Amino acid sequence: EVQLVESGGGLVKAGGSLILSCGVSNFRISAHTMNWVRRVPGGGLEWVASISTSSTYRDYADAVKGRFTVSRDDLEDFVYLQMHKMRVEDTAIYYCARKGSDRLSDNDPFDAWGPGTVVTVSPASTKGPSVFPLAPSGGTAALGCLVKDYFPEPVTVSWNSGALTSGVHTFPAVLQSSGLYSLSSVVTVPSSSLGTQTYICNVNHKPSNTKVDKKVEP
Amino acid sequence: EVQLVESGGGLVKAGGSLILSCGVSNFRISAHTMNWVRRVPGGGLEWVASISTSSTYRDYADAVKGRFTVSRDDLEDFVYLQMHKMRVEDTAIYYCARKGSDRLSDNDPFDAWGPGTVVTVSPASTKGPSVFPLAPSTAALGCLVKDYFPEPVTVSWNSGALTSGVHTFPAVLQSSGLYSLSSVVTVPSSSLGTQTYICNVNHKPSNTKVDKKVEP
Amino acid sequence: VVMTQSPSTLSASVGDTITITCRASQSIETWLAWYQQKPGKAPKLLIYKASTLKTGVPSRFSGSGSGTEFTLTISGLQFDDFATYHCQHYAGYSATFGQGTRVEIKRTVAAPSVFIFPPSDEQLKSGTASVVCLLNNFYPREAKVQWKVDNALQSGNSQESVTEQDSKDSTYSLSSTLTLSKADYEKHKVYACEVTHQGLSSPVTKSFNRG
Amino acid sequence: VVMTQSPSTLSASVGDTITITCRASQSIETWLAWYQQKPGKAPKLLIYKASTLKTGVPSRFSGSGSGTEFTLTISGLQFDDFATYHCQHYAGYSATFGQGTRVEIKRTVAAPSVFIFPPSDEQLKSGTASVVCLLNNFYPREAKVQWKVDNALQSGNSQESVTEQDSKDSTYSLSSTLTLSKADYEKHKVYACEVTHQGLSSPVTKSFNRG
Ligand SMILES: OC[C@H]1O[C@H](O[C@@H]2[C@@H](O[C@@H]3[C@@H](O[C@@H]4[C@H](O)[C@H](O)O[C@H](CO)[C@H]4O)O[C@H](CO)[C@@H](O)[C@@H]3O)O[C@H](CO)[C@@H](O)[C@@H]2O)[C@@H](O)[C@@H](O)[C@@H]1O
Ligand SMILES: OC[C@H]1O[C@H](O[C@@H]2[C@@H](O[C@@H]3[C@@H](O[C@@H]4[C@H](O)[C@H](O)O[C@H](CO)[C@H]4O)O[C@H](CO)[C@@H](O)[C@@H]3O)O[C@H](CO)[C@@H](O)[C@@H]2O)[C@@H](O)[C@@H](O)[C@@H]1O
Repeated sequence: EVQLVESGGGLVKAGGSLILSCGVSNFRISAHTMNWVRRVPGGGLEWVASISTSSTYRDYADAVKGRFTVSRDDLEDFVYLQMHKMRVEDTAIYYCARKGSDRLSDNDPFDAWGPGTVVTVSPASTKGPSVFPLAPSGGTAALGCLVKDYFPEPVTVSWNSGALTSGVHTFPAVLQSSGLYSLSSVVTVPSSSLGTQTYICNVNHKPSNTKVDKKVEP
Repeated sequence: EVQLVESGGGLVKAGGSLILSCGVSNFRISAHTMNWVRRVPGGGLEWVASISTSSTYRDYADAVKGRFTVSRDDLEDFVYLQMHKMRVEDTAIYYCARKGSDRLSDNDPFDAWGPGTVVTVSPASTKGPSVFPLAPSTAALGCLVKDYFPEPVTVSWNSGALTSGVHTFPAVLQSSGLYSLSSVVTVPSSSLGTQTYICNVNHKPSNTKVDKKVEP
Repeated sequence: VVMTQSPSTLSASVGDTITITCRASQSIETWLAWYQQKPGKAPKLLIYKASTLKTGVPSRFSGSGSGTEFTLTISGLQFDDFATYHCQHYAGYSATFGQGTRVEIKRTVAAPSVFIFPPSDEQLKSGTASVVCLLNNFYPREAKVQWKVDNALQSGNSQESVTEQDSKDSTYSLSSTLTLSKADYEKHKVYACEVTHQGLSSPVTKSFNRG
Repeated sequence: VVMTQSPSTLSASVGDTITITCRASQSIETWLAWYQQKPGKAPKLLIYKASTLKTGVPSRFSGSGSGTEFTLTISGLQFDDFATYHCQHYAGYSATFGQGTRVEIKRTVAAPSVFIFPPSDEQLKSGTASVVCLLNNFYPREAKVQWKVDNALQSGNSQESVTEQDSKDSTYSLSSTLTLSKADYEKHKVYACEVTHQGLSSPVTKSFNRG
């Protein structure tokens, strides 16, 4: 039996991009106009995109025109859907469908569908960090700030509003399994100043316009 | 002048799939062999894939052959890289690059590169659920089956003894990328002190079985 | 070209004969197809060219019409036929679908039983609070759940799912989960689930105080 | 065909003349290119056909060699030249790279100052424990950090990042974060970070007891 299989769905943040792919089994796509259709949470189907044989014609729904691209690879039988600048209303199950019939005519219905792949677009395009203190040898003590679970890059960190710059290391961010970034910023100070000097890290995440001042005491 | 731009990177779990795309500016790709290269955390570059003009030849590194597919779309100037059954060592920055020169020859270097897109592969291909009780205050009780991956999860009550009144709900996908569902049952309130209620959660993708008794 | 299906939901019994209409905003001759879809499955082509049955489709399905008015008819509704039906205008390089018709089993209106569940202490130790609201055995399918935390209506922090129509009593059930951090959860006292449904004379609120 | 660069790290000062060698496991004639790459940027083509300088590339870069032995030479190293350099055998439909040579600023060996930070109570309330280990101002760049939880060597639950070479003193710094659930964190007592580095006579262990 003719089969189609989508690949590439998942969780996307608003404004991001995702590319879907479709492979086939037991036929060649070369003679078929190929299509992308989506089922929205409301339950209805929306035609998304169509690419004719030889890529001669490419057509898009108005809701996705300018943001989506459909492509085909006849030699290896693949169809592609690029989705850029994604909106929450792009959330749907996406199917690749073949235009065809027992005998090919100039206008056939969608006679074969893949099982669909779930694409969900979250409204939150940015997320603000949590800031925790890395609280306090001979004369040198180290203190710092853990800037955790933000998105996207970058985050800027200063110490004492810019007064304290010598000995400051702000490390390259790290990407966690949650899809959120995390970094730390440290500074070494004379240990004899831990009881008289106040230390505040100023964390600025401009993608979300978040400013946080955190005092780091022992 | 000549520009390339990748798209589609992100976070994938081991064994999953991700498709990258590459667009260009101020030239057409039709006459150029197009390539995918990756920079691994160690700092070195690894050639990944190559697709010749007219897609006549498609070549892959040994580490990715059988799992990756490269495609081209000359009419709209796009290149694609399908990555399936991904491993942790596929973590890298991925650049598309054209072979070219002032005059095109049979063997030119990579004279134009895109800025790269980050692809990260997590080691955990599956994750087992946590099971919490939905304790009763006709009464209703249940089990919250949270933070598993991937689908599906199966739930029975009392190993199949309790089937009447059971509702196991469609899972929901959270913003964390992990699935969560609930399973409830309604019982006579007068049986809460004599009947034991245990939900049996079976997550075959992780071979997990969990029994949770739900007391008032 | 705009396609409009009617009705959006059709309630019927096994053995009934039913008709779903599809209207085109302008004449499409007979370039119309009907698809069937079960939840979580792919759409299946039932009828094309307005009235031609695809091979394998039972003879109880029949299509008719042309121009701007089309009808799908099921004669002898069987249990396997309860599902969503989609009409589609298809052209050479584009297509447009109607909004879909859900064919469900008819029964009498039934209000839901409402229950609320505070988060378990075991989950609270993890730093996450899931408050769960259950609407049990209601009909018809449409219901509204609103969360109130110290009377502050919530939005964006809840997810819900609905069961398929029950095999025994033909009712639906709904589960809504409100997710909060342990901190935010412990900053408030009254947690309330408010349910609006046809079978209720007024919205029903079920609540608990943290404690 | 295997390409091997030498050395893997090249330490030098501004104004120096330096040579990076690239050896091919078998003859590749002159099908060899040199690329420059700065962190977070794309590679730039410097030299192709073993010795042809790309238009726009300064004449202080020079490529030479053929067969199995190739050299890149920078005469009058400027600050902008500190970066990674890659050799590449390129054929019609494939390519192979060396492992890269990082050209860094030379200085004397310096052992790191090591510090350990338990998770904040504020974060522990959230259900997550991040333990942080800091290696401050060391040289050269190679360092080894091992986490031990009640002497159990850890793997897979830590991530680290390294700063670029400091503009003032030419040292590097490293941060390693061990992440655990609050439950797992409270299942253990001793948390330790063991640092191995050339500038240390023996590994340094910094530890704390949960409490
Ligand atoms: O999406 C439509 C159709 O596509 C697939 O089938 C292909 C389709 O190709 C069409 C065909 O049109 C012909 C030209 O106009 C020619 O000049 O005249 C004849 C006679 O009227 C037309 O049929 O070819 C052109 C390219 O020349 C192409 O652009 C058209 O889409 O139809 C033919 C059979 O008619 C088929 O062999 C092709 O593979 C397929 O998905 C099908 O189910 C779709 O309906
Ligand atoms: O990847 C190498 C090269 O690719 C792009 O440039 C293309 C390349 O095409 C080559 C050309 O081979 C010639 C023909 O087979 C001819 O029949 O015989 C001569 C005998 O010497 C071959 O050189 O064409 C074939 C397709 O038939 C193709 O597979 C070859 O790779 O080179 C030509 C110029 O030589 C160019 O016009 C093509 O576009 C481009 O990326 C380039 O920079 C790469 O180096």
